[PDB]
Amino acid sequence: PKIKTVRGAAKRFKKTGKGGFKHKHANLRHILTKKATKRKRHLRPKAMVSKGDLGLVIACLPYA
Amino acid sequence: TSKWFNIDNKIVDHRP
Amino acid sequence: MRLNTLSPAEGSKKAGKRLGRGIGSGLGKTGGRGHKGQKSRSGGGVRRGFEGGQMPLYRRLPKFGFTSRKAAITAEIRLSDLAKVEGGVVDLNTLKAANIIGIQIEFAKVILAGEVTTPVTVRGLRVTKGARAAIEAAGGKIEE
Amino acid sequence: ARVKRGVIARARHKKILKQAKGYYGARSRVYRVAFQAVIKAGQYAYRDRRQRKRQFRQLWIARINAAARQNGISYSKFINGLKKASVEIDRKILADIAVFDKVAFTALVEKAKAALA
Amino acid sequence: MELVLKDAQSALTVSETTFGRDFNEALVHQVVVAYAAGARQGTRAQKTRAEVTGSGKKPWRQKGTGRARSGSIKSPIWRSGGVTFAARPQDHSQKVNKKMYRGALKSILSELVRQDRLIVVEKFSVEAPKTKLLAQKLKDMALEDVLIITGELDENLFLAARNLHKVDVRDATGIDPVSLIAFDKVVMTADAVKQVEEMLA
RNA sequence: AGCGGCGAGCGAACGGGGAGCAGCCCAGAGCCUGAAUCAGUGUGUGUGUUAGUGGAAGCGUCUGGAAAGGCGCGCGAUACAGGGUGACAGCCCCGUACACAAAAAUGCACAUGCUGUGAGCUCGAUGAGUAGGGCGGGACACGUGGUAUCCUGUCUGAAUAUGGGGGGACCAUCCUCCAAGGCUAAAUACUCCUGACUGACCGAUAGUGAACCAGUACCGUGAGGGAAAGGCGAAAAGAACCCCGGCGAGGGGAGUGAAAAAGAACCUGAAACCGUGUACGUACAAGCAGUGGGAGCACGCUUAGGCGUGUGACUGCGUACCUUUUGUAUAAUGGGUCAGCGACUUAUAUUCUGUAGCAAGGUUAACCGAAUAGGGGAGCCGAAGGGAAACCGAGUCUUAACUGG
Ligand SMILES: N[C@@H](Cc1c[nH]c2ccccc12)C(=O)O
Ligand SMILES: [Mg+2]
Ligand SMILES: [Mg+2]
Ligand SMILES: [Mg+2]
Ligand SMILES: [Mg+2]
Ligand SMILES: [Mg+2]
Ligand SMILES: [Mg+2]
Ligand SMILES: [Mg+2]
Ligand SMILES: [Mg+2]
Ligand SMILES: [Mg+2]
Ligand SMILES: [Mg+2]
Ligand SMILES: [Mg+2]
Ligand SMILES: [Mg+2]
Ligand SMILES: [Mg+2]
Ligand SMILES: [Mg+2]
Ligand SMILES: [Mg+2]
Ligand SMILES: [Mg+2]
Ligand SMILES: [Mg+2]
Ligand SMILES: [Mg+2]
Ligand SMILES: [Mg+2]
Ligand SMILES: [Mg+2]
Ligand SMILES: [Mg+2]
Ligand SMILES: [Mg+2]
Ligand SMILES: [Mg+2]
Ligand SMILES: [Mg+2]
Ligand SMILES: [Mg+2]
Ligand SMILES: [Mg+2]
Ligand SMILES: [Mg+2]
Ligand SMILES: [Mg+2]
Ligand SMILES: [Mg+2]
Ligand SMILES: [Mg+2]
Ligand SMILES: [Mg+2]
Ligand SMILES: [Mg+2]
Ligand SMILES: [Mg+2]
Ligand SMILES: [Mg+2]
Ligand SMILES: [Mg+2]
Ligand SMILES: [Mg+2]
Ligand SMILES: [Mg+2]
Ligand SMILES: [Mg+2]
Repeated sequence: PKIKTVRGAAKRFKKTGKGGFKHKHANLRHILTKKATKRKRHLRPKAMVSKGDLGLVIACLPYA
Repeated sequence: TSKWFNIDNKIVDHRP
Repeated sequence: MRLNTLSPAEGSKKAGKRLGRGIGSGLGKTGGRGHKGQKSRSGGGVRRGFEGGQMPLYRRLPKFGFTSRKAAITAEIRLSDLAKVEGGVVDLNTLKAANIIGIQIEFAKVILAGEVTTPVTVRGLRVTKGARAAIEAAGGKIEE
Repeated sequence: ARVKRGVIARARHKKILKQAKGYYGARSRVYRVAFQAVIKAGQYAYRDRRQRKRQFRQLWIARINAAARQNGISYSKFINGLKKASVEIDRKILADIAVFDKVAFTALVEKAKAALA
Repeated sequence: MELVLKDAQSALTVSETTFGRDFNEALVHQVVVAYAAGARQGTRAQKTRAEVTGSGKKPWRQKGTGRARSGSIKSPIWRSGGVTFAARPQDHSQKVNKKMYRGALKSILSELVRQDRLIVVEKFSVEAPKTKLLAQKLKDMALEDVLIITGELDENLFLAARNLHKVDVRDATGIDPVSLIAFDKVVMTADAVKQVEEMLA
């Protein structure tokens, strides 16, 4: 049988040009009044998955 | 089957 | 050249691991699994993305975005394909007939990649700035 | 393709047992006990190559000591005299002479005593 | 190359890339091995412990019997128990890319010409389907172990050579690397040369 | 794509390439003849099926119990597939390629009678407790969610061709189809059974549980469970007769046989285990039983030189193997021993390495092909990225814009 993609991981990571994965930063869903604006601004843009996690991410997405 | 001194309780439970 | 004078190339036929066949093979007894534990059990192991009970990365990060069916049905076209099309007139159905794009792509675009040296007419496709300059330099025509 | 193991199994077991010829009882009959004996025989053989070198040097020292003390000097002073007179006859040959040619050993003891004196 | 006939003592021109490339033994070996693997039938099966006839009753109770515990009479350890990893009917064929197959045939034909095991003749036929007549004609040509390729399938030649086990007769389209390598001499008619060079391009 | 304690997992369709192709009837009246098409029942022609017939071509010599083997010399082949024959046979036998054969029964495809059935044309009609709705469930990849669509247990309930359904909440426009009646070959699924052929399938602890009078013996009240056990020799020529013995069992002669070192407990005949004979050692000597040194004794010797083989008095060192452990002589685990069996495999998908082909290209899948060839480029991966997305594109996004990032 074909390998099955982990669908939650497919919804949360997209692949980039050189083979990395981009993801959205955590901690920007609520409690935003007491979070500071500098912290929220730096949490706003998308980021890259690190070296400690690329292995798990690729193992969850065989078809990306 | 099994030995009666293994089925018994006073000698099997000898060191509780 | 007989049936018993043919041999494969060097290094092309490395033989597989044979686990558990004595001390000297280096894979005897446990066979590369260590001592005890879930990973040496037969059929043992964890699933993908398991981190020992800590919340996995694909569940502590937030989801984002949505999916566009227009992006699913739109393709992009190289200038090399633009030259490879047959007939000298570049339309959606001509590209489909020349197998540049599949049958369900409705919108197409020509991008600056490769090079064009044959004067061709583009009709009914969006064209980027660099591709328009390259086609007009090569001596073509861009319709609307 | 099914493989039957009778011929190879018999060959390996007979190789071990032919090595274990001469041992007491099940160590020369029974394959398991014979295999445990042949490995130990090899370990002892390796260790005893080393110990053979040690034991034979020990025996030569004892014989040189006895002959030198018969000729009126101790082994340590005899060897000091030879190393001071720069004679390089080793202990194997010195014990050989000390047994078979007593006059030559008398000459060597006199040379060592002259070198010390 | 140029191929020199012997019945007509003439010359025939053939392609550089078809009859004059080097012998690439790794490709030729891969295609020969794949031909044998595709020739495999692979019909066999053994019974696992799911399939041996028997019951699922535990042979004796778990504790207290004094025997090493057992849970099924069909265990692969036991005598008359199933096979542990019992084989099933499987497909032994391998894929060869078309360009690798064509390269292997070109290398084989080039090596045949290089070692001079390929005899080109103008016409090759027998009058009547008589194996004696074909054997006499091959003894005249001084050939024993021969693969004879012919452009058109001839019924008389095929019936004549059906019984000689060192002589095979093939049509142009049906040549294969194992037969070309195995047979000692190969006899090409001119029509077969044209058809082979055409299909090899 | 979607569904999903948005977890584990489940997972389409649109569209594209093939295999195969076939359309009709009632809800109703009239002209017309019973016409197309289907079933049964007969009758002819082919093809089979159930018995079968013919089917080529070798001798001499040597070893050998025996020739099919060695050596020499011939012949057949639309037949050198296979089996048997005293060792391995194209030419000894049964066969095979090929050419034929059916009194009788029957299958199929035609053609043709009878029975039943009706086609063609015109006009008309267009399946009501139904569609839909409320409540509860179920099926759709879709877990009630914004949920389309299908089915219905309960309660209701239209329009009906000037009409109605669907197009994924819903409304409007447009497109496309006509529910509430039914019939229909092929491509497709399987093998208790029959025949032929095949096998990088097994070869008596294997292969069916079962090569043998096996679902037997035996076990259980019963459902049910469920074995072990193949081989003399080419041919029984299977040991006439004599002797010991209980008118035994068993044996020794004789005899057959190539061989009884094949005698029916029968090809070969391993190991554990049990003995008989010979050489050496051992009755003042302490322990994983060996190893290093080593005298003597006995037997072979072929440079008369010591060597080789068997033993081993005495002697230095020396607490088994596996496992599991920080650590085992461990008084922790396992094993009475021998022999046979017993544990990282297979299929599909994905990434990395090596190697081989082609190279900005590579490669086909299903299927056709008698075809491991050839066709098939449907597709898939790659040559372009950025963004959530529209979109822009060697750029893009962020932002009102970047010196920027
Ligand atoms: N020992 C006694 C009693 C007995 C029978 N079965 C037993 C089982 C467990 C203990 C004791 C018993 C006997 O043999 O008759
Ligand atoms: Mg928010
Ligand atoms: Mg190791
Ligand atoms: Mg542990
Ligand atoms: Mg273990
Ligand atoms: Mg571990
Ligand atoms: Mg398991
Ligand atoms: Mg295409
Ligand atoms: Mg076998
Ligand atoms: Mg013995
Ligand atoms: Mg079995
Ligand atoms: Mg192909
Ligand atoms: Mg005959
Ligand atoms: Mg003969
Ligand atoms: Mg024989
Ligand atoms: Mg209707
Ligand atoms: Mg309803
Ligand atoms: Mg509704
Ligand atoms: Mg409806
Ligand atoms: Mg609707
Ligand atoms: Mg059996
Ligand atoms: Mg046997
Ligand atoms: Mg009974
Ligand atoms: Mg008798
Ligand atoms: Mg025999
Ligand atoms: Mg026997
Ligand atoms: Mg024996
Ligand atoms: Mg004493
Ligand atoms: Mg004594
Ligand atoms: Mg003692
Ligand atoms: Mg000691
Ligand atoms: Mg450890
Ligand atoms: Mg402990
Ligand atoms: Mg210790
Ligand atoms: Mg003890
Ligand atoms: Mg212990
Ligand atoms: Mg334990
Ligand atoms: Mg024990
Ligand atoms: Mg893009």
